[PDB]
Amino acid sequence: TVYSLVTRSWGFRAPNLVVSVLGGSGGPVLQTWLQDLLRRGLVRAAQSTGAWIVTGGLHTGIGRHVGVAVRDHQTASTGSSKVVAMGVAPWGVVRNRDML
Amino acid sequence: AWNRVDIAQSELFRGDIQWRSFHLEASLMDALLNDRPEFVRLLISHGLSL
Repeated sequence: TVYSLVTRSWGFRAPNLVVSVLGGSGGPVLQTWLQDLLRRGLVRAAQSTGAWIVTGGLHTGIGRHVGVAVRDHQTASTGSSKVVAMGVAPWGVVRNRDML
Repeated sequence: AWNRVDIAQSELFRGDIQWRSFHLEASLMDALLNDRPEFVRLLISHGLSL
């Protein structure tokens, strides 16, 4: 029923590929070699094939560097289609869940 | 101030420096008082809120 929510009630197309990214040891700043790997390896692959990126949907850990990569790729590319980034996070660690 | 994007884009936004917000906002005020459309587009593109 969660997938039926995504493809019917919200309405997203089906993935041709699903890559789920893990990590988070180096805390605040990642090396730019790996930032080039995220921006020009993974985000333009998910732009080309049509794909999902499952990461933590927070501003901490890996999802910070992922969201920097997706926003930076939307700067320097005109393909007229967004990159479907989907984020999961536990309800307890949410900052401002009171407004929901 | 030198009106040279090709230095600032290619040496100061590679990702080595985690830039804070008011570091960008002061430079954007310098880019709005003078006439530099290219730096305005470059600084708004890095996730700033007006």
